[PDB]
Amino acid sequence: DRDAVCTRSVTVRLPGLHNSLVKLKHGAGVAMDGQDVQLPLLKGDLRIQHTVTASVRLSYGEDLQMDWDGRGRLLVKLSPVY
Amino acid sequence: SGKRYPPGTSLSRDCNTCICRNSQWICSNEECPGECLVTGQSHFKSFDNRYFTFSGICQYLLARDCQDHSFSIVIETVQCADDRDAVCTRSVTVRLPGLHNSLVKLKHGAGVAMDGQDVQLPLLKGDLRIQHTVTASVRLSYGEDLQMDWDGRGRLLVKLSPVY
Amino acid sequence: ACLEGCFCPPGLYMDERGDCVPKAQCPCYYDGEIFQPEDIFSDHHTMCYCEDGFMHCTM
Amino acid sequence: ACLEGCFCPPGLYMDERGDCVPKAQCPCYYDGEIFQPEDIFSDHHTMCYCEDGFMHCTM
Repeated sequence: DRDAVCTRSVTVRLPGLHNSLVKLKHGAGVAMDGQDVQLPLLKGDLRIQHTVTASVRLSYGEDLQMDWDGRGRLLVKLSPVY
Repeated sequence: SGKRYPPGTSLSRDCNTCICRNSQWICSNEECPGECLVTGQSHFKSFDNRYFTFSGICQYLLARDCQDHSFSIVIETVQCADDRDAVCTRSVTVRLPGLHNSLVKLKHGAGVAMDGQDVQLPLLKGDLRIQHTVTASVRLSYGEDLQMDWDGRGRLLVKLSPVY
Repeated sequence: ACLEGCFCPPGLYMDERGDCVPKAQCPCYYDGEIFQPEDIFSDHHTMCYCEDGFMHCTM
Repeated sequence: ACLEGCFCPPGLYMDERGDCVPKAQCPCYYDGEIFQPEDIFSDHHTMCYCEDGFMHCTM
């Protein structure tokens, strides 16, 4: 159908660290700067680990969350600082 | 090896071939890749097919490209039992000046860590490929002239092509 | 080479979760992305799906 | 929170291979390194082992 448009992937961009580029992949996969990456991913600020082992969760600092963009159920958590 | 072969036959070593002619095997002398092996507690093998043991506990230099600096490998060794004569490998560090001057670390699991970051397998970067082999053992592959083997419980191997 | 280890019979292919499975539900890894075995999937301009482990894209 | 999903009973803890296991053979992840459940392990100066999922280091 033409009236069926779902999400494939989402790209996140952190100018605060390297001006890197994170990509959330239609699996539970993530790719930083083209590189596929194991979970957990403790870098300084952002933590990327599974939740139920079937869903990814980014956590940049304390003022940001994400949710699995595998089959396209993206969520966010923006604290009131924004 | 105590068994006969007719003339004209061409038995082959892993390195090259040899052919029976007038009771005399003719052979090439063309080079073939060498292997430095670590295993056991502290049992080493050289490229030149030497064996020995050195139960030292420090960050020793296993291997290195020494006329240029394409790479460098660094074992890290640890005592590995109650006995003092039990020194096994924990981890090995690899360093590629050719890409970012990065720093790869092979971890006592099947884990790898690039520059402090844990990483999923496969790891296709431009040159180096790091993927499991049996899903219980890691294999690095820098270009075509280099391999590695799992340093989980400490059975490190290498493959250096004759360019080195 | 002809290596030594834990395989499972040729009808079964290895899944990520330690089981190995027939190729029916064997997902696709297009762009790396782990597509479920039935995933219809397309921009305006491309047209792509995961059949059996292979990802059939078109334009 | 009190989340919803696939767990296994409290005697069993989750292993990497999709099974969950009691804590006896539950490996250690010291420095990330996946130590088998019995791994005696030490420099000259430190002294470390994996007991049950925890890595007991000393000096």
